[PDB]
Amino acid sequence: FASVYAWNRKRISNCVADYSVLYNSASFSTFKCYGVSPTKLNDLCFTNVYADSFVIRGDEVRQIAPGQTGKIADYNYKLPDDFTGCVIAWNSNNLDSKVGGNYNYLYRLFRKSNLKPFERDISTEIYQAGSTPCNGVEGFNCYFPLQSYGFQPTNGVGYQPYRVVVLSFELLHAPATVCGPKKSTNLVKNKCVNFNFNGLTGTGVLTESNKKFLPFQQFGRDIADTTDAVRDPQTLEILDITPCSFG
Amino acid sequence: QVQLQESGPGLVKPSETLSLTCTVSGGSISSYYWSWIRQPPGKGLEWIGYISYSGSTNYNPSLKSRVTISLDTSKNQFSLKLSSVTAADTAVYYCASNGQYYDILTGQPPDYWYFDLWGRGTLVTVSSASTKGPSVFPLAPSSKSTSGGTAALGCLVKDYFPEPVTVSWNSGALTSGVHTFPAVLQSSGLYSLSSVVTVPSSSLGTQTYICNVNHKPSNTKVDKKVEPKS
Amino acid sequence: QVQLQESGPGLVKPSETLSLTCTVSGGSISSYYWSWIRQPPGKGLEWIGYISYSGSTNYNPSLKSRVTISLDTSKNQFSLKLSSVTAADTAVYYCASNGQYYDILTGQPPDYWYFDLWGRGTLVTVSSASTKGPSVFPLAPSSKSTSGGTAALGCLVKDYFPEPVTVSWNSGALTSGVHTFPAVLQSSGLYSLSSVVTVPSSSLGTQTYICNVNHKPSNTKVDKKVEPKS
Amino acid sequence: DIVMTQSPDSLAVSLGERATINCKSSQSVLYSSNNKNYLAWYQQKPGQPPKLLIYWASTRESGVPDRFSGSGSGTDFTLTISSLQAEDVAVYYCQQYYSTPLTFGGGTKVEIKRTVAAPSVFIFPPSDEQLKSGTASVVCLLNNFYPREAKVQWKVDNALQSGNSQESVTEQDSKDSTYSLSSTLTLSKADYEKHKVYACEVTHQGLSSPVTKSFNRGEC
Amino acid sequence: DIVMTQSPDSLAVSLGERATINCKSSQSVLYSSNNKNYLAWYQQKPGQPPKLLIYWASTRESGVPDRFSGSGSGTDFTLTISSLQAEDVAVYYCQQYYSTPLTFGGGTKVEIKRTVAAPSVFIFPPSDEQLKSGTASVVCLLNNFYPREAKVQWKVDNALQSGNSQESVTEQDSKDSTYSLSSTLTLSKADYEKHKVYACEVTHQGLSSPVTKSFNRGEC
Ligand SMILES: *[C@@H]1O[C@H](CO)[C@@H](O[C@@H]2O[C@H](CO)[C@@H](O)[C@H](O)[C@H]2NC(C)=O)[C@H](O)[C@H]1NC(C)=O
Repeated sequence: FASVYAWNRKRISNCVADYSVLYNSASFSTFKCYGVSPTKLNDLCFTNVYADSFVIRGDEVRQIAPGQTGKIADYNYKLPDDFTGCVIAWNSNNLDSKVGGNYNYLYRLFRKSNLKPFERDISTEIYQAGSTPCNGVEGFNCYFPLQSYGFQPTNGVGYQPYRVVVLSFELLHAPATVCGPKKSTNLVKNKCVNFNFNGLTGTGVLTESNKKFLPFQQFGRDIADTTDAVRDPQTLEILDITPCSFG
Repeated sequence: QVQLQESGPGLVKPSETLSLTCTVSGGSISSYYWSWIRQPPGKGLEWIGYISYSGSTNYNPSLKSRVTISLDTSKNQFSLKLSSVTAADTAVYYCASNGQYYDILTGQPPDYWYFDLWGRGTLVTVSSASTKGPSVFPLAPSSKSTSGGTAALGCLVKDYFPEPVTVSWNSGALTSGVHTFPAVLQSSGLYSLSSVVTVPSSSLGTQTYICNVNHKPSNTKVDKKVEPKS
Repeated sequence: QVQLQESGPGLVKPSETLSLTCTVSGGSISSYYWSWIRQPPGKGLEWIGYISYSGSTNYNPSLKSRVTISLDTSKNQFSLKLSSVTAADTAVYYCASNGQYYDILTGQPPDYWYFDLWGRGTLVTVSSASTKGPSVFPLAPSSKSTSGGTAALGCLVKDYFPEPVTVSWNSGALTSGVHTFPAVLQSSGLYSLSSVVTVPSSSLGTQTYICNVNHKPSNTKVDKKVEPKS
Repeated sequence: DIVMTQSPDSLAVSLGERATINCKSSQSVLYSSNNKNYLAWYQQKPGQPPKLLIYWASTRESGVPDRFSGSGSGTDFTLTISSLQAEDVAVYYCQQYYSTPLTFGGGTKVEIKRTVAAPSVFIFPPSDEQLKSGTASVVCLLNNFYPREAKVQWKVDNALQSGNSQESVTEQDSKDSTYSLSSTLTLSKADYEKHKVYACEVTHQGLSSPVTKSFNRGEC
Repeated sequence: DIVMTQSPDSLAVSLGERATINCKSSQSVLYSSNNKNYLAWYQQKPGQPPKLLIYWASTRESGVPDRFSGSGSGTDFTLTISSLQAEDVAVYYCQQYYSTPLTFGGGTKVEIKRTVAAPSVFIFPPSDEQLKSGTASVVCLLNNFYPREAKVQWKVDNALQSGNSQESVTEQDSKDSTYSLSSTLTLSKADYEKHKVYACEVTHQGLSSPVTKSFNRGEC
């Protein structure tokens, strides 16, 4: 994973996102959704999803939330006050905590001013909570700004490392982007059965055709403009959509 | 408490680089400041620099831009690189630290460096005159060395360039009277020394007195028996 | 933080009902789970049940259909009824709760019962052998009790059935050497005890040493002076 | 449903030592989710309601000294003190809370020790008021003393008295870690008036040979 | 930046005496705040890594005997021993720590003495193996001896030999406080075979007149 003071930032983009494999994986110790309850994620579409990744203590997962304070949310990673995404977290004691301590994951604890939301600060200038220049070296009332979790495998819960991923769905002003999934059912030809062909909603009997579209045309229309043929997306065969039976 | 050990490249040709690694190996570590210090042979100590677990280097302004201390927290090892070695880098190099619990919430930084744990030191010399092995002779016990109740015998190990060399008596058995004298540096450029031990004159040839010569930069190991003169 | 106190019916004849009320009286309450717990004399603790401010009762399945916890939010009082008491309900009964802010929007229910606030406890016994009052004698300081610099004197309070009884020294003045020994239960069925205090032997009769005997189930209050033997 | 088992039920740990306690479980805790196993630790002095020490499994709160320290997680738990103190003699419980039936431990007796403190002994004859009533209590007091394994032998005219006495003993003193004992001999007025010497002979490790305190009925 | 100056660089303090050392500063210490000036004291025996003795300016730790004692504060510091001992011959340093450039002292040689211990002398002819190689080392050993100011005069056929010998001397012995010395005379096989008597004449205060140990090349 990535440190807590220099988190990562992956910009998930146009694809097919299935937040159900996440939501039901039962391996996550914390799955909170803020802008939007979790079950309705696989039914919405945004412009961009960002995923931020890092590693913190066990009892610091309550500062990854909109409107908190503490050494993590103050100056390591700040979430805006109208957050939209979801926060996921799971214990990782066996991977990150070795025998004797990892001392591989750092975390800033000495800053001048709290972070703006989603702001990042990887500098390493010597602090000076005193009242005298430092020139650039340790001493009294002026210290190095980074500390290290010394993770050990024999640590009580709440001191073992947790890995955190923060998904943030954003909606700028584009034309569209990623979105939930869309299962595909079967096709019963010959029987006035309601149908939906990737957007085309209708009713009627479906029948095997003998017309030939051009290999970019989806459905056919009549004079007076009514849909009368479609192409099945999966098998790519033309089917005549004759209106239902009436009189 | 942990213990520390080093592993350098014995000698070093001039204007090369210097490679030393100090491996922490003990119980639960509690240190936060890993320092190397330096010592010329028979001269004063000198602090080189440290590294912290926050990756905060700090160096002595007499070896600046020649030293670089690294830190590998996947082997519990840290290391020191002296590039462009010179003849004045003939020293024994130690790695040392402070075994004290670390809280900046109660305590300033210069509270944690008074060098409690200590390594074992490794000799070094910006030499280059290649290497070599020792030539051994036994110096027999004699009546000119005998006086009353005791008589002395020893082993002369000479002409070697790898400074660290050791001679033991009977695989480390005799500790009484065994005295290895400081090696001497000849005009030829090679070292030489002689280690002697006294033993009751009733026991000239009686028991075993075999000097075990080991040369660690090379791989020389020879046992030589010392017996009274023919 | 608030404080809690109880008010039971001292004793209780067998197969009666048991009446206890625990009155909250403090600042701003923040609790949501009011529990009674039980303790036999010199035995292990036992949790009886709770009541919530949502009226959600919950009981221990070893006293089911014998317990009923009520809740009166017009006096800030809740109460516990043990009907059909038995001889194995001899215990001290506490009321306890958790002083923690309550949000189900952040937090599961079993997060709010680790019993932070605590009452004061009230002794009880499924007895019935009516009641009685103590008989008091002063045990005089004597040379057989005197040794060097100090001598001991006390008060013997015997033959009473209401277990909670107290004897103080000089209206609560002397706290040095004052030691009340555990009451003893005789074959007659009545309790007895003796409380003794040591005081410098130079001060046998000099100052005031009056034991104040108070019997709370009854209304007995008697002060007895202890003086050296005639 | 779920029971804890406190194994070390008596500790004679003196000053400046190690003070440890085990309490297992009969199921698992830690609530396989975020964090935070569910124990607490209670200190009970005699004649008090219990006070709590530890919130979750190790963490403490304002009011308890920082010398009481919690450890353990999962299903094996242990609390650690600071080499004991002057007033740590108590009974300790580990309450759990997982669903409804909140169960407690079994108890622990963190004692200490002393050395060789012999008792002050004192015998009290019956008060004249009681002999009117028709009964005679003869009290014998043993003051301050480490080894509680003391013996109180009553003798009446040099006859060892069996089966008409009662003792009780105090809790180990929070200041000087001693015990005190009171033995009461009960007779009728009639039987009291039949003998002369009443004696109380105390045996104890701090006494080289037993101490007898005695009086003679009817001698001012 | 900041330098300490250890003034007494050699001490001949025997058993049961006073053993003192000065180390000043070039700035001030004590950190004008709460307390706790910043020195340490290191003992170095030959062929060892240094061990530390004193934490802050005077206070010590487990492992060092209580006979090593620190004093001084401000900018003048002094360490005091316990009339010395049997194995106290070492080199001593006062490391400081105030900001970054951790500097050490200059050294000290806490010696002792002896009395009048003359050396055992012994001369060794060259081994037959070496004469094959084509060179002859002639070793002369001086065993145990207080005054190290010993003289080793080589003589070859009664000619004093200058400029083909080397000596070395051991550290003062931690048990009996003596020295030992080895002088090596180096010749070619050719030049060795040109003379007969090889002699080693040792002069020393414990000898009333010098001792010569000698052999005759080629006499079993
Ligand atoms: C969706 O996937 C299916 C296979 O999973 C693709 O189907 C195949 O179509 C060819 C016709 O050229 C058949 O020969 C194969 O046997 C079919 N495979 C299966 C498993 O039935 C289908 O083409 C894919 N969709 C699109 C739009 O390409």
